[PDB]
Amino acid sequence: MQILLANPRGFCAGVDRAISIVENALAIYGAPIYVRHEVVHNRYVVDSLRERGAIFIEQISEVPDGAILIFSAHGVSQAVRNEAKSRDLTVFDATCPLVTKVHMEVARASRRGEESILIGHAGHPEVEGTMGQYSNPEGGMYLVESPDDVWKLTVKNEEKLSFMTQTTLSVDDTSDVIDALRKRFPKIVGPRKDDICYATTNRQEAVRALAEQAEVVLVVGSKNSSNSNRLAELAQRMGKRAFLIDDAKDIQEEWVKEVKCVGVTAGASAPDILVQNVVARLQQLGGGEAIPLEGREENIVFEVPKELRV
Amino acid sequence: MQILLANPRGFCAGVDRAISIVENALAIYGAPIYVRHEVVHNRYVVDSLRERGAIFIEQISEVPDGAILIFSAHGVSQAVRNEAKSRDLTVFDATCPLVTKVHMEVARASRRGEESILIGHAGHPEVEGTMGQYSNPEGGMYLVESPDDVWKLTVKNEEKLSFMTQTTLSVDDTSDVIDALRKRFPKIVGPRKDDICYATTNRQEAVRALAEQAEVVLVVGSKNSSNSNRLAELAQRMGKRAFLIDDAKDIQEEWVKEVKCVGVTAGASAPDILVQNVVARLQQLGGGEAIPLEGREENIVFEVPKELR
Ligand SMILES: CC(CO)CCOP(=O)(O)OP(=O)(O)O
Ligand SMILES: CC(CO)CCOP(=O)(O)OP(=O)(O)O
Ligand code: SF4
Ligand code: SF4
Repeated sequence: MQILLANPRGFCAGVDRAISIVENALAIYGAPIYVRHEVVHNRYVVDSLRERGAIFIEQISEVPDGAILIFSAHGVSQAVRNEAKSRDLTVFDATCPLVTKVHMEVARASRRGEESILIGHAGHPEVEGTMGQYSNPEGGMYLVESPDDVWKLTVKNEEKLSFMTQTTLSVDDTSDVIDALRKRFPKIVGPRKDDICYATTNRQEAVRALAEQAEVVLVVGSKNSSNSNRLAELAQRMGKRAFLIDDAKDIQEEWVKEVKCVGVTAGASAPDILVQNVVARLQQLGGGEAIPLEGREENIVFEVPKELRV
Repeated sequence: MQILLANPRGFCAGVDRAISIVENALAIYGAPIYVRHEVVHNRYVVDSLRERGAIFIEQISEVPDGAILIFSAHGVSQAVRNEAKSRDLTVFDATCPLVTKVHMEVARASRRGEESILIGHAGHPEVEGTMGQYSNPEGGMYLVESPDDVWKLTVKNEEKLSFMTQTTLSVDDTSDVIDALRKRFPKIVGPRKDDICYATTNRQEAVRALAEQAEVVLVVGSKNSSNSNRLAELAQRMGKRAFLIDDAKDIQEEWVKEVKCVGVTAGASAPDILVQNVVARLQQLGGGEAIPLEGREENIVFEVPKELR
């Protein structure tokens, strides 16, 4: 059985930074270090940080005065940020810069009292945070998840409209939504394409090339990871059997029995060691040496704040 | 005399990457290493690289077959790139990712035969490289440097128009140009704001804060550095005397005599050691300890290609 590895895969610049922010805070200040919501959506990472003293909380009110608090890479609303600022706490913002970029545009629109439309999935922490950057009653902030949502959306002044997007969406599906938005609101303004980050675009591109060769595609990632789910869905929609797994232990013999070519990739929040273990498991299941596919080279890095340098 | 230092200042992610690309290529393949155009617009850096064996040229003709060629951080046209590929040359691209981003948009408009307008300064290498990404005769690629240029521009089809900008422009001036573009061509499409990079925006914001405190501003940067010139220009427009200098030796006493507050900053292509030397000179001229102003923390880094690490 041939094992192919998607490229790129795994850790993105934002996730590497966020994890290091927590690890260094713990290394420099010791336990406990409080973190608002999972720093990244990966159970292995979250379990590891908890084992080292990190305490994940739901609300800032749970954090004691004088403590160190970290905001997750997905971002937080202005209400959350301001609350933490008024508190006697040392705060480190692990929000990815690529998410912060979208936040600033939303705050700008709210400032001008002009309505904005966010393309994203309700309930996701990044959506909560981005929608949370808008607070002008005279304007408006709306969420759409599909063309159907656009088709039924009502706006106060479509003459002054702008749109933004979640950073981990399906490139193809988002294209459909944008097309619907421009047909419905011809004067709507936005970025050249969307706010889907380089990492999401690249990983979906890479899994597309992977799915063309592999019969089965394994995507290392947690159930609550948006970008990881998109990787698995893309493969499935291409007609291949795809599985979203947290680690090698989740692999069932039945999945790869008689399979001649199995592909493996990982969401932006999944550590490379998980992939290494998956490869090891597949090999004892008949797989050979893992073959990395040729892929677009990524060179972006986001440094942790100077204070947390180690 | 009080010495203030702007923040951020100096090296950006693209410049640091580009210089490392040349340094690494010299260590790996040895001299000589050909580089198309000054890797970054800084005399000190360029002079030093010549030392280690780097040879800077403007045309691919100047480069012998079998040689290693590196494109500068400013970028190159498709014509140059293809001319280099048609030759038996080993190529490494030090173009900054933020410049490449603009290139890709121009190529897209070219492939669709749809016109594009670039806001920038004629003759600059980045402008030549970006304009050089357009090759479809059906459409068009036009350069505008001011609102007046916009007022006199006519296109084939303004219903399918888009714009891009140089990465090192004056934030304020570019705003004026875009306002003109939108009034002239109401259906024009572009980014949310412009293509001016984070480094340029941050250094201009920082020099603005520096100038509101300093009577005189010294900008460390070479004459041909676009972004560096914009820093001195900004301070000057604020009514302060500002000088663009390559090093401490260029400082003329009269500039800071009896001056109570002098500010120092550096363009994106100027090494920190130059700033340290400038501060040292100001101190022997009566200045005290250099005080860093509070500023936007930058955290972006661009890695060199694995092939050169
Ligand atoms: C922090 C982000 C959002 O940009 C992505 C990184 O991966 P996850 O940690 O799994 O987050 P998401 O579920 O939003 O893809
Ligand atoms: C490579 C660029 C253009 O993005 C900027 C870095 O600074 P310089 O090397 O001085 O180049 P420029 O004159 O274009 O500002
Ligand atoms: S997936 Fe994209 S936006 Fe989200 S942390 Fe990673 S790099 Fe940043
Ligand atoms: S000034 Fe901006 S675009 Fe030019 S090299 Fe630096 S970071 Fe890149």
